[PDB]
Amino acid sequence: NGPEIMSKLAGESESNLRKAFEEAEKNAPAIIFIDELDAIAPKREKTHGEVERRIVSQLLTLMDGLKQRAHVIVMAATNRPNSIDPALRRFGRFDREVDIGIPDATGRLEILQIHTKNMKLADDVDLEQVANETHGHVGADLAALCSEAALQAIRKKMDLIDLEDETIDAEVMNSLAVTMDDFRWALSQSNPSALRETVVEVPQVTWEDIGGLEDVKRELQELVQYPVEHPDKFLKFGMTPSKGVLFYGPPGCGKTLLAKAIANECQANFISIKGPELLTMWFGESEANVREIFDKARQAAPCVLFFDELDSIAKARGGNIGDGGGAADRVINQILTEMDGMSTKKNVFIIGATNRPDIIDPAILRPGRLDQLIYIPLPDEKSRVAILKANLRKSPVAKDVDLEFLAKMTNGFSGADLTEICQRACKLAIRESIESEIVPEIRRDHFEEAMRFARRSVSDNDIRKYEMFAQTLQ
Amino acid sequence: NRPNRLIVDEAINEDNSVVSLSQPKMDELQLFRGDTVLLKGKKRREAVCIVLSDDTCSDEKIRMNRVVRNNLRVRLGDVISIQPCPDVKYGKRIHVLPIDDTVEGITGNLFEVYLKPYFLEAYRPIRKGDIFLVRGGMRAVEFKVVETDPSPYCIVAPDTVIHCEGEPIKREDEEESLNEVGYDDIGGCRKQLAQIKEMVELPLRHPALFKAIGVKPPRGILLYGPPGTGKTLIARAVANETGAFFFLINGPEIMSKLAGESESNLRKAFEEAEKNAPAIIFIDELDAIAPKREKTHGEVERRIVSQLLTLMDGLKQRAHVIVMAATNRPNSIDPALRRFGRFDREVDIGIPDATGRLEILQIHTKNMKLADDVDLEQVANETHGHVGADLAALCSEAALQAIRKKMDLIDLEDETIDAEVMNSLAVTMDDFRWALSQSNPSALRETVVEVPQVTWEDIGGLEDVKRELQELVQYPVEHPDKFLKFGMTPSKGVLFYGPPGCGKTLLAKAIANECQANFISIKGPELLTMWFGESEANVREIFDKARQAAPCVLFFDELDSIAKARGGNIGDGGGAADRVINQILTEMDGMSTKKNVFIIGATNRPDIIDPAILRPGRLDQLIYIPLPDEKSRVAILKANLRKSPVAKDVDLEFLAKMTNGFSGADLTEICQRACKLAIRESIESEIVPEIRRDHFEEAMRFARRSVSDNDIRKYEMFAQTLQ
Ligand SMILES: CC(C)N1CCN(CCNC2CCN(c3cccc(-c4cc5cc(F)ccc5[nH]4)c3)CC2)CC1
Ligand SMILES: CC(C)N1CCN(CCNC2CCN(c3cccc(-c4cc5cc(F)ccc5[nH]4)c3)CC2)CC1
Ligand SMILES: Nc1ncnc2c1ncn2[C@@H]1O[C@H](COP(=O)(O)OP(=O)(O)O)[C@@H](O)[C@H]1O
Ligand SMILES: Nc1ncnc2c1ncn2[C@@H]1O[C@H](COP(=O)(O)OP(=O)(O)O)[C@@H](O)[C@H]1O
Ligand SMILES: Nc1ncnc2c1ncn2[C@@H]1O[C@H](COP(=O)(O)OP(=O)(O)O)[C@@H](O)[C@H]1O
Repeated sequence: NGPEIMSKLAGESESNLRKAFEEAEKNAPAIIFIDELDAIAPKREKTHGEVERRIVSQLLTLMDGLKQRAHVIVMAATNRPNSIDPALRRFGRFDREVDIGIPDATGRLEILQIHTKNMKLADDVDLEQVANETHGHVGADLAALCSEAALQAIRKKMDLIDLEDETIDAEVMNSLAVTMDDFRWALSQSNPSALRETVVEVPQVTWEDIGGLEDVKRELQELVQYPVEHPDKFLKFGMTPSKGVLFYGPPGCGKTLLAKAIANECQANFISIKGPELLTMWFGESEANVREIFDKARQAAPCVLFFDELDSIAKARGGNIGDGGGAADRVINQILTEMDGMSTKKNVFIIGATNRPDIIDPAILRPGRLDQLIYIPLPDEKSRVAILKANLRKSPVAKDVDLEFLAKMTNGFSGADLTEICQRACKLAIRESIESEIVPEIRRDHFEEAMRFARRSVSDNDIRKYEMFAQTLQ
Repeated sequence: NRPNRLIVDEAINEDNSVVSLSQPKMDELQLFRGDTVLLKGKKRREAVCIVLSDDTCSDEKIRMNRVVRNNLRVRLGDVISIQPCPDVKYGKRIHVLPIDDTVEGITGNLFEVYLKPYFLEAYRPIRKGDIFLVRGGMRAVEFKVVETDPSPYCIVAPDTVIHCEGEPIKREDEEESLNEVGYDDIGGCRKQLAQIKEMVELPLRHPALFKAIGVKPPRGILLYGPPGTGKTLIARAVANETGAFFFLINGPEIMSKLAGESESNLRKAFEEAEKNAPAIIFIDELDAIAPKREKTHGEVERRIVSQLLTLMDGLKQRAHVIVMAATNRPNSIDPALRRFGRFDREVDIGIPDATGRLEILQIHTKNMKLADDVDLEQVANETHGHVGADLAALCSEAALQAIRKKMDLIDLEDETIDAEVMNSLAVTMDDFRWALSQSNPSALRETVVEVPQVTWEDIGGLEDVKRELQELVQYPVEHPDKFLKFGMTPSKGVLFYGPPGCGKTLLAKAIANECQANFISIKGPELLTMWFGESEANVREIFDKARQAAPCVLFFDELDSIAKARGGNIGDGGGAADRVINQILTEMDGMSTKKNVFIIGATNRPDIIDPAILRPGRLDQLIYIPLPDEKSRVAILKANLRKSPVAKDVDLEFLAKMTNGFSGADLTEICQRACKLAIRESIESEIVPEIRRDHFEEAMRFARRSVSDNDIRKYEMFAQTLQ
């Protein structure tokens, strides 16, 4: 127990930890499991105090002192790997590490199944709906979400009776059945927790969710899949594949979905670093956090590490006349440092995306970095029909509305501008449904009323800037 | 299934022996009311009380108070067999003795100081063998009834003789004293306390059930709030009303002890409280015992914290011990104390609010024998920043005034001053105002989280926009079944944009008031303080505070205030981003979905707003609050003037159309310019205080129009682009 050995007095604190490995010697094979290792060995060479110097040293001797008679495996848990003393990772101490990390949506279903298998659920709730609402919860939050929903129904039914003896009957508690109202109430009181932590997950968006962009879809699979699946071929010509890709184009044309969909296809982890996150390192002038983003990526491998909005810092300074400074700055510099320092291509693929390729530091684009520039342009009405169909595949749709016409009528829209319309009309349908009972379906006239507000984000002069940047790139 | 039909409940309406009982069935027991009725206690005890009707009582349960409850030895949530029988028989001269340690309150006549007003016109049925409470003269005491001539019970009238004794006797210790604090002695009507009820109901009122069924009851609970906000009340009054044994780990008491016997004293604390079950251990100043942030000067404190962590995890699932712990801020205590199984749930007690502060002022002055004039609601308004302890001090300080004034002029005293000689003292508004003058609050600095008092009426005009807010705010929570159908997620945000003074802040408060949601206003000087101090890490706690206050409306005033601080014409060379608005973006995207928290931004300058604010998943709905027209100007004028009384001759329809381009705030200037002059008249006339048509004419001489007409175009222009 991380703090149990701490609760003991000076000088008998070591006695209690050392006998721990001596006992577990005699039992073999055995796992010793130190939890809150950062309680017993949290020193970073910073180290207030006295006693703690000696608790850590004894542990180091103990972890090295494993005498190759018996088998003792020492598993140790901690919240962040930077927390524990650096001497604990040397060869023979804690050599392997595992990142357990936050569960993911279709991971959280199973935890909700294991904590409610005795509960005698209602039919309606399938737990998959709650699994979605739950992002930021961890297995302990979820075991608490269930126990809190189980304590609701006891409060409600049952004890109205008050009938009890030394043990309540097994069957008198059978009629209690946990309900969606109970769970929603429970979701309301969870208090998660882990919301702040970065998300590393196989993304749920697929190729279907992307209208258009067929060729670019092939080219990603080329860059991502062939070097790992056919390394025998790349070795033949001595050629090393590119680690990077830079997407460039107008806003809303599907650069982020295109990144997630190739990670989803490879069932790789996806890590999205968003422009506000690169801006927070820049305003806080802490770019030393770029390393752990990468370290996190290395641990999550195979992953696709995606940088949203990679010009966000160049805009923060400028982007017309800018600072007097050149294109370099502190955060994008560390991304360069940490790309070159990668241990070759090992399950980690980098994708940058930008609206403004003008203001991108041209050192980003160099060989061995994000070499492949792909231009994601505005859709045409073939890809607009596909984008419309791809958005509308979820919310049910009444057949009379015509999806081929809405396309060609919106001449210059980005993919996101078509989401505005689809969302403008689905809003009105909910607007009808709730006002009709105080027939909830989507109609051809809603996409007409939605269309009254239809706006085109990306002006036509800049399409030229993209094409111009693109028309230069040959 | 032929069930009796009685449940026991707290009773908010204030009564000595009166009961509410549900209208949805009055025919099952069928009591017309005012009819003497049985109440079945435990152990062989019974009670008699009078019944009244409440629209807002439940069909489920029964409002009754703490004197009836203690007699029966019933508790909250309990059920007592009940039966109507209408009959009652009169009685004589009921006989009375002091009960328990309490006494010496009354000198000489003790039924003049106590009895006469309460048995007067009441017909309070009074039992052999019960205790009841009479309030007055800055003290409370209880008179047992040992001997009553008729039995089992007697209704009382003032045709009977008056017998006196007045000599104390020890009350049985098994009894639960009525001075020990309970739900009613906790004021504020926060309703948050109801949340602690739901947590501690089953574990400590129903111990044997948790050995029958696998579930996890919460081991720890954190109360947090600034000092004096009643955190020790809540624990005392949960433990008192549930019968659990209250323990007390004095935050600095374990600290005052020496090294190595400091742990011995805390560890035996949980070992004792093991043997008593169910029990609440209440650690106050947890940040004294476990304030380490991994920063930690010293030695001993490392080991006090570790022992506590082991103790909090070491709860062995035999017995029930709940560990409640209070602290001033949740960031103060060690982060390992919140892991699963330690302190899992937290509660923010927080500062009371205006109509919350009334109840605290009622609970601390119910013995004081107040004057008529002061209703306490006026002082309740002046009091913002005070906490329950400030308010208990505001009352004790106003009670010590009147003693200083009247009374001791006499100097007449013996070993105990007579109970009646202190009756003539009556606390007065001058006493309270003097008291308000010397309070010294305290908590003024703390952010305010309150259901705002402004309503829809307070807003002239803006009818459509009023509907559209209810659409955005209310429909996703009330009809989630509908939004799920289309897979659509509602917007979390709204950005109000328009000229200054057109009612953007009132419009935000009024929708939070309607939902009776908490309202948190972050004002431009507060975003500027994070920016000059280049600490935007405080954006997280604003949001954390919002999450804890949920459902709330989190409103950002003046959200372009930082863009102005740099510029707003040519600005800095930098683009629209900066450190504080960046964290607001980070913390909006990081929200755990839409969970009772709605964000509203408001700006005068949409030009200089960082366009990343306006993106999907952020503050997507832009609503344009424009200048009023004379229909909405008539409504704004009427809405402002609904408070200050107005003499009918002044014409409110004309003042409107004459002021052609005014913002809503510019009309407040005029209304305030004229109300000033009326006070100017009133005070100069006695050295006829009413408001006149000519004042709004003299007010109008100064009438100024803030928002120039060229910029209305900028708003319309920004607006005319937005389609
Ligand atoms: C037929 C099927 C049933 N079999 C099982 C499923 N596999 C799918 C094969 N998917 C592979 C493995 C995961 N991928 C992946 C994930 C994450 C990153 C990378 C990656 C990093 C990287 C770095 C470079 F420098 C160059 C290329 C890179 N690719 C690859 C590549 C495709 C099929 C057989
Ligand atoms: C008939 C009446 C007697 N019944 C009792 C009173 N309720 C009033 C219903 N009020 C609801 C609940 C509180 N509201 C509230 C308060 C604070 C925030 C939000 C909120 C957050 C949020 C986030 C989003 F992303 C989207 C929408 C959101 N709304 C809602 C919504 C209306 C009626 C029945
Ligand atoms: N090609 C496309 N196929 C399907 N949906 C699209 C496409 N392009 C844009 N969208 C829609 O518009 C929104 C914005 O797209 P996004 O992936 O953020 O592009 P970018 O990252 O370039 O802004 C997405 O949520 C998506 O639903
Ligand atoms: N909300 C409240 N309602 C009624 N009385 C209060 C309230 N808050 C404080 N008081 C009174 O003032 C004192 C508050 O002190 P305390 O209980 O120690 O609060 P805390 O635990 O927050 O320090 C109590 O003795 C109580 O009598
Ligand atoms: N539509 C309105 N209805 C009622 N009062 C208004 C209205 N618009 C402005 N006022 C008055 O003018 C003052 C300024 O309004 P405020 O809510 O601060 O608007 P903003 O936040 O846009 O400046 C308020 O105190 C209010 O009394």
